[PDB]
Amino acid sequence: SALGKLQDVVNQNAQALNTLVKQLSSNFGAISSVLNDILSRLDKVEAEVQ
Amino acid sequence: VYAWNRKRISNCVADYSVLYNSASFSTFKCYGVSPTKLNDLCFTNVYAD
Amino acid sequence: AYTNSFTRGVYYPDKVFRSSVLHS
Amino acid sequence: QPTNGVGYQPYRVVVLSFELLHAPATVCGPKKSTNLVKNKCVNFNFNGLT
Ligand SMILES: *[C@@H]1O[C@H](CO)[C@@H](O)[C@H](O)[C@H]1NC(C)=O
Repeated sequence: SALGKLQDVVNQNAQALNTLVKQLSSNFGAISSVLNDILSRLDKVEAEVQ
Repeated sequence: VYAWNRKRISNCVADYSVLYNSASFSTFKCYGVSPTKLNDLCFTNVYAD
Repeated sequence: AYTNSFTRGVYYPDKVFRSSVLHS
Repeated sequence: QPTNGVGYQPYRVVVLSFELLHAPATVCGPKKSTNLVKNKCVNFNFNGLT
């Protein structure tokens, strides 16, 4: 319980990387968050908008 | 159209170019997919309404 | 008559393997 | 009546509704399968998952 200052710095860096990785699964308004779905389902003109 | 027929399609292989290469069709709009890619895909179910 | 369900009636929500994880 | 103008003539309509779920496939395109190459770095496609 005394070393909470060092564990807090580890926890903040871990939460920042876990937030960065979870945001890969977000759609942002595209057809899928999986870039390979878009490229396997759509042609150049329609894919590039997604 | 008030009582449309849903023909379920499953457990089979489909060449969609048999459809989209035919001049018999007046329109062939697709949403979320392109006709060119349909021969590269697979689906859990297909419903022909 | 009635009875308490406790924790019961959980099921696998999708046909996806997941392990050593908490999923919402 | 067969003498109607084009917008008032009958048209046959089909909607091919597609679904791929968090599940197996049952409908597929005409594409050839091939042998499984383990341990190498390989490009792959399983049921349309590129
Ligand atoms: C819920 O079930 C218990 C056990 O039978 C009973 O005592 C209680 O009155 C019930 N309450 C409601 C709102 O059904």
